[PDB]
Amino acid sequence: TVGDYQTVATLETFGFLPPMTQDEIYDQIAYIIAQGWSPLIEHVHPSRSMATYWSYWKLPFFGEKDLGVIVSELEACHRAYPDHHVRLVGYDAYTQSQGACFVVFEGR
Amino acid sequence: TVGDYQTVATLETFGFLPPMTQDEIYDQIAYIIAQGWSPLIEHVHPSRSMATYWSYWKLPFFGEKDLGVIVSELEACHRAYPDHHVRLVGYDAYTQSQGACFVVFEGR
Amino acid sequence: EYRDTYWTPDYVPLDTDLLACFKCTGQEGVPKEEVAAAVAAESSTGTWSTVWSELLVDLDFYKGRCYRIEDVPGDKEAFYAFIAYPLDLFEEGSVTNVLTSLVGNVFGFKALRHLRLEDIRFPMAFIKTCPGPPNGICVERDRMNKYGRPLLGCTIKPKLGLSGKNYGRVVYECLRGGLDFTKDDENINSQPFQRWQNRFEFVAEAVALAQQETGEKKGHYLNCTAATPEEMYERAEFAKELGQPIIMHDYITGGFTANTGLSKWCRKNGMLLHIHRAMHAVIDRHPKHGIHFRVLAKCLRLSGGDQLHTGTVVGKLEDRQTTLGFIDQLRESFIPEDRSRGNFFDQDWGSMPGVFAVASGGIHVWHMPALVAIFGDDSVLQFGGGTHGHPWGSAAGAAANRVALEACVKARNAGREIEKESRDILMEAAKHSPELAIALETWKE
Ligand SMILES: O=C(O)[C@@](O)(COP(=O)(O)O)[C@H](O)[C@H](O)COP(=O)(O)O
Ligand SMILES: [Mg+2]
Repeated sequence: TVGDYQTVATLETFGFLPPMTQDEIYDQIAYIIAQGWSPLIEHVHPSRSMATYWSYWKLPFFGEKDLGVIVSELEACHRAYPDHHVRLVGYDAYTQSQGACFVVFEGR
Repeated sequence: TVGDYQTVATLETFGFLPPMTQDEIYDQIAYIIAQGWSPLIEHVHPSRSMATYWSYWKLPFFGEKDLGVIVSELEACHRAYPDHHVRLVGYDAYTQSQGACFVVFEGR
Repeated sequence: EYRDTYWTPDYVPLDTDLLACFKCTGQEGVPKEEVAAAVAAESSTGTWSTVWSELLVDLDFYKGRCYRIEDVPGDKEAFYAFIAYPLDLFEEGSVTNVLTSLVGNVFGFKALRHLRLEDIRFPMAFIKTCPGPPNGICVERDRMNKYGRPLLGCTIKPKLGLSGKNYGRVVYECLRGGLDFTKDDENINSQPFQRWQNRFEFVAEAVALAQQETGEKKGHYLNCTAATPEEMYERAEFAKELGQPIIMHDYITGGFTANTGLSKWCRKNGMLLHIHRAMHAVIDRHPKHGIHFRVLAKCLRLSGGDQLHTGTVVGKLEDRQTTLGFIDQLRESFIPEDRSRGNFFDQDWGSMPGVFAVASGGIHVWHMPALVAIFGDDSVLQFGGGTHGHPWGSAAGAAANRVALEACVKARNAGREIEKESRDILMEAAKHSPELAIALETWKE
């Protein structure tokens, strides 16, 4: 029906766009590393999705300059938790903030 | 049993009377238009029935002088949402109030 | 009394001084050293007269001195006068005092035809006495959980007429469709057709019912500008009791005294403060008279407020170098000296948090790649009719900007040129959204 817009539940960033291709994850990870940030993986049960602290996996990749490891550490968190959201974060140590924060896997 | 009156859950206006015939909807709509008000259709899930804001469909019929369109825009909201209440409203622009407000379809 | 007791070409300003830049041109014939010396005098001691009392004081210590004369490039009768003021002339943590002293009187003085305050260097000894932003950029993103992208806003229209309940009706539609902020217009205070306890209460329901349906945190800057400070605090405390995250205030028309009292109320109560720069064009607009908006941005960062209107986007306020100049000063912690962006001084803010740069006024969907390339991520984008002006309503309108924003970000990250490939960052996005696909047809092109 047009035009009847239905409110949809989203995560936050990149939520209105379709799920990312493997090649898109490559370029977002490469951008995160090229800014000098630290990657960090999280996950929750989709019901606890509004908790203030998700769950780590396993420790932030401090000083990692290779994106071929993070694309394999993302299938590990997903296979270990096949009903969890899998978020990707980019830690900024000088500002104490996050330069990136987008869900990669949505939770089967 | 007489006389044991049982409390019944109602909407609000015209709730104590039986459901309206198609011909009754005609005359209420004609009255709403003849006062100069703007018709407006809403719907909710019968559980969210006490929300302060229902859901529009689609935009208020500003300056519509034909009741043969509103009787067809009421079966559309009903067919699109066959488990929703379907309310009929009459917007008053000078008083900023509602001159009419009665549920037409009850929610299958 | 002839001055050149305020013209010290050999002086080297201390690190505790408060410097200032004036773009000036005086009467015909008088040399520049005299006329800049008159600006030095009339903004500090305004003297020498001849009194018995002016010898009870060492007045060579409290005098303001002009240590540099430079020529405006592109003009001949004008010049730049750099003047240094001792730190003792001002009250601590008082921005109402620093302007009353500087611009309080010199603008009426008769020997100057044109005078413009261009810049001020504040010393670190003064900065640490002021309250500053109640939260800042990095704390606001923490409390709202919004990372990696600029924030989005809308200003509810019609400004004049809607009841407390119809207002909340339109607030609910823009929020539930993709935005995360809505705005009270500057006019909305407590008019007969819509009292403020009725607007505050029905907005609190439209915000709380859209936060739960989307699963994202949402807000609405409620205007707590009033006629008295007792009234302003009353609206602020109503809004906090309703569980609201953010409010709004007009600092130029409500005054710095009220703005600083509100800014320190927000720190003890954990609220955010959004600032509107009403009546700025009365002072700031004309290129030879008044104060630059840069100086009123520094005073705002010192007084408080986490977001400040910078506007104005049709298609922008226009040069870009001047705007990017004082966006640096609202956000960065150390800003070097660059004349192209009109920074005359090296300004260090130490550890004082930054302020969000709000762009506003007439943005539409084709302006996103130019407003993401210019402003970056620590920006808010606020349209008035960009959301509401969509053929299918206010929720389908917000859903089209949120799709076009997230398509411009994800193309900036991946190394593409957003402000240069704008049409394929958008037409390839409308292939996966019929709400944007129809928005691109309206506001063509
Ligand atoms: O002039 C325009 O282009 C708009 O009306 C949008 O028109 P459309 O609705 O047709 O897009 C602007 O939004 C307003 O002028 C000011 O912006 P705002 O009210 O958002 O502050
Ligand atoms: Mg424009």
